[PDB]
Amino acid sequence: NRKRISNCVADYSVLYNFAPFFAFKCYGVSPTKLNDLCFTNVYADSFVIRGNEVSQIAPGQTGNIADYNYKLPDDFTGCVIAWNSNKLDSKVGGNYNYRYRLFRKSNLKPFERDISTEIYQAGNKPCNGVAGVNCYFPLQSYGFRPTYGVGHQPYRVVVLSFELLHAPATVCGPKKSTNLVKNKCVNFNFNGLTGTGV
Amino acid sequence: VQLVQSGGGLVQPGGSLRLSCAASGITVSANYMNWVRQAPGKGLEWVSLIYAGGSTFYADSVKGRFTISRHNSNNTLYLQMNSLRPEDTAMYYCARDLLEAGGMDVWGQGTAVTV
Amino acid sequence: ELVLTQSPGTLSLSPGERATLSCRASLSVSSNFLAWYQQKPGQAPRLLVYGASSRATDIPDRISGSGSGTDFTLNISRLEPEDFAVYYCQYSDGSSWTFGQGTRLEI
Repeated sequence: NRKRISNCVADYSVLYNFAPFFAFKCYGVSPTKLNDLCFTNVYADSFVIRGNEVSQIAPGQTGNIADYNYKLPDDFTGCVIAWNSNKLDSKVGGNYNYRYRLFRKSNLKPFERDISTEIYQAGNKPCNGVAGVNCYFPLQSYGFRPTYGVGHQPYRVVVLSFELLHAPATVCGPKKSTNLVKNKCVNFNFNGLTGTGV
Repeated sequence: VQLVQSGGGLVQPGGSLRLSCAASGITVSANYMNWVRQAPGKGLEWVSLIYAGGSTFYADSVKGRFTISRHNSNNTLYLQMNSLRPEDTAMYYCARDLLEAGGMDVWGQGTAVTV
Repeated sequence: ELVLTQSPGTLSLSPGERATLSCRASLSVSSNFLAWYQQKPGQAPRLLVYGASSRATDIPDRISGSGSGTDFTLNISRLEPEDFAVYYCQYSDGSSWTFGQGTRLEI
């Protein structure tokens, strides 16, 4: 799945209050200074992947799932989060919604999505019609079974992207609001006014 | 539907050997293909995967010594062994084992590695 | 990665009988990516099943092979003299690979 953020503010404190995430692979900017830096646009690629493929989903690693279905560019700073939602949805006969493509003719550039209906050809013959020998439609369904260990569980993965632009930024909100005591000689910075008094 | 391997022989450890994996009929150059070594008295064991794209999978023992490249004119694969070792005395298997069936394996050129 | 056990050391083949060859996987492993193949050393081997549901081609498919969890087996009802070769069961994840030393089929 792929998404983007409009003009508002995203605090990660409520995100950190949701659940202990499995990955926390925020290899870009430091997690402490996430609220200090903010951008014009945010891409939210929140999807689900198998448990054995959480290892190679990083930009530094590649595989059949990475190079053919969804790839992340290594020359790009990113922050990804993932949690285990295997008990959220489980089917005894197998999850038939988690089919994935086996093969596409050319390797996929990072950050593109492509769906089509064509037949992979495995010989010097056209595959316009239907065939089952040396001409295969690329189809692979996992069929998630609840009676399996950690390797084949659906780990839902949220990929968060960020980039600069010539526009003012949206999601950091430096708003600093205090308690405003009523009778004391205290300092204040009301809308940038450096002053003291009672 | 059938494959032939050409160029094998017997060379000393520490050299480079070239082998060609060429199949007829099946356009194997755009498939998930794999490389297997089979020692005498030892069962079949996975060694390398190479895709239609540029994704290299290697075993821990072979490391980066193994080299694979695909030709575009025919269904021909050029593969190179560099700095051979006495632990690599094995018969060669080249196949196009995919995730659907992984079928139609090959007899493979039979070689032996010794000093 | 995967640990596989295939028993026994030697078979007890006699044509015209029902035989049971079982191989056991590591941790409740699935079977839609499991592949059986015949193998006789010296030449090209033969494939048996893909996906553990529909068998591969070039076989009349009288062997009933299936299983779940760590328990996988195949029962062959009618034996033929062309079956004198060792059978392997494998599982593929794309990032991890496994193999198993099969059981020799003789008398």
